[PDB]
Amino acid sequence: IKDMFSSAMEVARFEGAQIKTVSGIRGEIKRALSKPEGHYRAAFEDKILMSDIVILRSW
Amino acid sequence: RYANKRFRKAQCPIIERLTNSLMMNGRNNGKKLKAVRIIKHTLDIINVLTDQNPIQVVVDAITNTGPREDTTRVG
Amino acid sequence: DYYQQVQRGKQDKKISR
Amino acid sequence: LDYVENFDSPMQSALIASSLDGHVKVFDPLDNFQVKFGWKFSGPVLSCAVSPSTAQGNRHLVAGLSSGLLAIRTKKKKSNNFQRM
Amino acid sequence: HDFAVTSSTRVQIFSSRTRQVIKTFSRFKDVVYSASFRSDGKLLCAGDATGLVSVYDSYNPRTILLSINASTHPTHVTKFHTQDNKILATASDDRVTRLWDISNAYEPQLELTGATDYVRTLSFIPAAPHLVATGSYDGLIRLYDTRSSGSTPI
Amino acid sequence: GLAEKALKALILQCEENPSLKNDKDIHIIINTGKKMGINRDNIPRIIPLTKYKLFKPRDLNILLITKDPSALYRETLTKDEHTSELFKEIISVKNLRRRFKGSKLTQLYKDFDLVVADYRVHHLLPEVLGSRFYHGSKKLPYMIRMSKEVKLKRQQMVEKCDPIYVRAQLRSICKNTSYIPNNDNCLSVRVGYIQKHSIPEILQNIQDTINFLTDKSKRPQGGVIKGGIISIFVKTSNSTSLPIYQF
Amino acid sequence: SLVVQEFQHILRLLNTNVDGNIKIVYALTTIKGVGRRYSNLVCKKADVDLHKRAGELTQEELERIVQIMQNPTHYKIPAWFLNHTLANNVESKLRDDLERLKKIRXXXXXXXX
Amino acid sequence: AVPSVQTFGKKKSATAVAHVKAGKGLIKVNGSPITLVEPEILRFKVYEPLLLVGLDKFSNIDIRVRVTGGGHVSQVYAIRQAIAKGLVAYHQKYVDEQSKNELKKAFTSYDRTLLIADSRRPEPK
RNA sequence: UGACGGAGCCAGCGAGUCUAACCUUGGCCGAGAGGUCUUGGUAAAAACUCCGUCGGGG
Repeated sequence: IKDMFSSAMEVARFEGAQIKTVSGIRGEIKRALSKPEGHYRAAFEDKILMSDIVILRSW
Repeated sequence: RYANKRFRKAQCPIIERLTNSLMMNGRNNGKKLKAVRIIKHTLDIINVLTDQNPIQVVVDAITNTGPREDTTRVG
Repeated sequence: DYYQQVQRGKQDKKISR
Repeated sequence: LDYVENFDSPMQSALIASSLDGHVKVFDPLDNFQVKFGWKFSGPVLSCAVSPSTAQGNRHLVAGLSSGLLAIRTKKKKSNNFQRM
Repeated sequence: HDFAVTSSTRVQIFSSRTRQVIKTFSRFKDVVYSASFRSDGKLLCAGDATGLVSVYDSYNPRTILLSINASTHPTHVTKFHTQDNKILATASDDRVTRLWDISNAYEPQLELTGATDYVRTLSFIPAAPHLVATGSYDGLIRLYDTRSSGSTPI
Repeated sequence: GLAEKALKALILQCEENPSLKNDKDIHIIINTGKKMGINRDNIPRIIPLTKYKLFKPRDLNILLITKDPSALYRETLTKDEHTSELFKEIISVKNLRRRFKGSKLTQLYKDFDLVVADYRVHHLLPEVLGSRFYHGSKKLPYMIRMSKEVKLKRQQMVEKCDPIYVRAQLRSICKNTSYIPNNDNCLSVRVGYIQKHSIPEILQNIQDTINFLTDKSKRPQGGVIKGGIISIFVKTSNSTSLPIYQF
Repeated sequence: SLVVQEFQHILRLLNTNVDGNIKIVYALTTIKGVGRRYSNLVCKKADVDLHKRAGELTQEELERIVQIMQNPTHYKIPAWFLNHTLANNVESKLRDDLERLKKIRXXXXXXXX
Repeated sequence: AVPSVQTFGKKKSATAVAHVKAGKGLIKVNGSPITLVEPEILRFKVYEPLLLVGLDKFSNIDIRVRVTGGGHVSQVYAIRQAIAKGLVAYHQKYVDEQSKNELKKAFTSYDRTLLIADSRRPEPK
């Protein structure tokens, strides 16, 4: 998932976070992807689309 | 299969047993058709130089170079 | 100074719009 | 010089020789080495040789000059039921 | 169907029927004087100006099969024996002719010598495989018996 | 009578800004009145130059993309001494897809200056040659009729190429420029090189393109613009648009 | 017993020493930048045999190669056929990005001391 | 009808489906003669069932062989297997039995891998 | 245990209406959201066999 976190260090403050999507599937964000500075791998419970918009709740 | 029994390795026809020892390097492991193409090119050379036979020479080569008494380390 | 006069012409047309 | 023997020719044994004049003359040991035929090439001729007797093709007389020239000269060389009746 | 032709640093192979260059040997350093074939027909010679005869198979210009470092003087004439197909004989500018057995390209089998000046031809004789006609440049065609000591002519 | 003062302001500013300094072509972009009904294929329709030239074919890195068997096209083109040095690399489609995958394709975008396919494999090419070249129309692949030989229906078309004729096509495709049709009104065509030849060379080159695109005659290649051209706009790849002939 | 013929080894062409005992198609390639195919064309343009050695080629035929090689465009040569200080600032930028961020978090404060 | 016999030949992951029928003496592999097999050094590895028993016994028969799977070598061990099996299973069917035991004793003394698939199933020690 | 260029032929797992990029100059339409076209830059079966050619590091 791209352009939610700016740096690879910013992801590391947030790993293990219960990400959800519009479609209603859950998941977690696990490791900061390195070779681009922003992105990260995240394991959902089922196959996310391309047309789909992940949202991480926060306070 | 020549690796299974202890002395099954003897009945390999030695021309193959010479090609098998040609692919001994990490640049060369698992390339037999390169090695067979060498021997068929090598056995031609032994004819052109020494008319006799290549395969009589290869047999006569192994008879000469194999040692007769080898030395071992003792405790 | 003619190029910038055109360049400001198209730019000011947007901000009028 | 060159010698060739027992080939398709009226002269059995041929002896050709270069003379550094372009001048290759052909001699024969059966006829007491008398002069038989002569070519003349442009510059002086160093190497000359003939195709052997076992050639079974177009022969060659290849003579080589000092000036860089090779000079090659050569002697070149219905239906089934209708056929059952 | 083929004949070799020497040049400056080049032995070419022409054809019989097409009369054009089939293959070209060019790996020589300096001028190559003589290019004979063996009586078998498989494998040809070439003697250089650096004094090395480099015998290899014909129809294959990329594999110098056997590079006999002959005399340091330039070898003019390298021929194969007509009778026995594995004994080579070269000459040199060193005024010695060397009968090379190409089982052993590192030692001459016999040093055939006694020449006064510039051997630039030798040729073998059909009835005798031991006898070798060797012509100096001083005159004086030498005749040798290679089964003898050979250092003197007969 | 507005052209040169518009165009002098282009070239003068082309020297000053360093971002503007890097680009080396002059486009004219034309907003015709009605929408052009032809959709965008990537078949580049070339226009003729009546007076000047744009490039001799010995000025460009030229890639040629040919068919699969490709030995009839490799060795006829090389030896026949009209096209020995004319092509930079003769490449096969089978040897294009297999060889250049991934990030080598950006280098080949940057290595060659003008790319030309055989016409009968020009359509297969946007999957092979890649989606880099189909950003605009600089390195857009031209096609050459290889053979001077027609395919009759229910008839074997023989394979044969004659390097007089493909030399003749590259001379006819490098001296003049090329447009591409769009479903909308705005289209672009390059007019001259920024330092090969100056303003009165370009100014003659302007009036040919607006004349060839307007004629009802020469129709399948020039009969595109219907009605009247509203405006033409001189600008490079990076500069702003400079108006000329506003009606 | 005379015979006569038409050799000079290492020679200087365009300030470059050209080795004599090799092919001119390859002896010209030791000059900096000129391609192998570029050395292949000029021998064709100057009507010189490709497989000659460099120790041949009289000075008549040498300068005709020189006139083509230093002036290509007058001999129908195709034009294609011719031959980090922003690191150290952004390294200083990126460590100051870390060093500020080492201050804001508490755990990263133990590093440099 | 037409007398045929179908035998299989199998090395690493390559099958070999050799139809053998009475005919004139052509031997095809994948719609191509057997003198055009790819690896060009191992072409005599498939001439073994031709030349071991003698080339006369192919004068009346056809050998249509088609192969898939495997590599360059491990197909050549499949066409030498299915030609040996396809020859020795035509003499027990449509020619004489004493031919077959002459063949099956000929391929055996030379190389038994021609007939039965040498399956190199694993072993745990 | 080379370098290059063609030619030759060889697999086995894999098929969720799902499989996929950024940045930029410019035109036109639209009240706007945006639409559409334009433009340049940056990322992103093999070994094997056969032929042709070749013979210190930055």
